[PDB]
Amino acid sequence: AMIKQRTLKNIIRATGVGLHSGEKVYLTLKPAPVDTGIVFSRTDLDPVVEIPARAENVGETTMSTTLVKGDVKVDTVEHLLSAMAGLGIDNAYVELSASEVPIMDGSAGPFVFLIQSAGLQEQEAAKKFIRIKREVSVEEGDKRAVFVPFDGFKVSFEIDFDHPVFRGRTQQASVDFSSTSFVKEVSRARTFGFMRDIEYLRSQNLALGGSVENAIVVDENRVLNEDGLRYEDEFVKHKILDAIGDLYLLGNSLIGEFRGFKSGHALNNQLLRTLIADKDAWEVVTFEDARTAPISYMRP
Ligand SMILES: C[C@@H](O)[C@H](NC(=O)c1ccc(C#Cc2ccccc2)cc1)C(=O)NO
Ligand SMILES: [Zn+2]
Repeated sequence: AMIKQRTLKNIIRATGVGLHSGEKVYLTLKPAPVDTGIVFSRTDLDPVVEIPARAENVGETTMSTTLVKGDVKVDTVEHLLSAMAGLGIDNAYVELSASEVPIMDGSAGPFVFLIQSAGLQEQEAAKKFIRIKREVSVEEGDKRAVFVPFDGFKVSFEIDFDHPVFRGRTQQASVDFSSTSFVKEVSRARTFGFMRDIEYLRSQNLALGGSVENAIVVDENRVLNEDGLRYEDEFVKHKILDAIGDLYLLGNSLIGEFRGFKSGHALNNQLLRTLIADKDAWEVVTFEDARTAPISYMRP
C-alpha cells in the first residue's frame, strides 16, 4: 500500500478570536486537490487573496508566524499548521474572514479535533517527504535551531527561563513520533506568556484576544490560571508544537530531526530558508510500499 497524500473528507467550520488582533474570525477548512499544499485564503477581501503556507511567503515573525502576499497578511498560522502536520494533511484550503487565525484554547487540540471530526481522505498521488541528508544549523546569539538526518521524525526542544516555575527536567523534551502520539502528548499544549511581557504587548495594542481561557499566564513566581497545567512540561511541549507548525512551511512532512535551543518563529523560519537554499542537505522521497517507510500515519 502506497503512502498517499491526504486532504479533508468534508468542509468544517470554526469560530474564534485572533490572539493578537482580538478580532472575531470564521475559519473554514476545505478539501484541496493533490499537490495544492496548505493554502490560506482571505475570503473577506475582493478579489479573494490566496497565500500558500510556504517558507517563501513568511512575513513578520516577531510574535507569531505570519504569511504575506502583497500587503495582505494571515497572522498566527503556527498552531493550525502544527495540527495539519500532526495529522499528515498534505492539501487543504484554509479560509479566513479576518487577518488572524482564531487562537481557540491556545493549543492545537481544537484543530486536531475539528480535522478528525470531518475525517481524512487519502488521495490518488504519492505523499512526498523532505528527507534531511546533511546537518543544517542556524544560530543567533545564544539561540540555535538544527536539522539532523534521522530515520523518522523527532523534535527536541530546550527552553531556558531563570524562574521559580521553570526548574528541573521540565525545561527540555524530546518527542519521537514513531512511539509517541502528536495528538495525546503535544497537541493540547497551550501558548503562554510572562505577565510583564503580556502587559507590554497589551500596551502596544497586541495580545488583544488573550485571556486565561486561551493562554497560560505566568507571573514572577507562579501559573496564574486557576485550573493548572495540562502537562507537567506544557511550556516546552508548546514550543515543540510551535516548531512542528513552523517546520510545516516546508510544504511536506519531514524525515529528520529538529533540535531547538531557545528557538522561536524567527529562527525556525531562518532554519527553513537555510535548508531550502542548501539543496545538497535534502531530497524529496516517496513510499510506494508503506512497509519500507520510517513514518506512519493514523487511518483516514
Ligand atoms: C509561546 C510564544 O512563542 C508565543 N505566544 C505569545 O507570544 C503570547 C502572546 C500573548 C499572550 C497573551 C495573553 C493574555 C492577554 C491578556 C490576558 C491574559 C493573557 C500569550 C502568548 C506562541 O505561542 N507563538 O506561537
Ligand atoms: Zn504557539
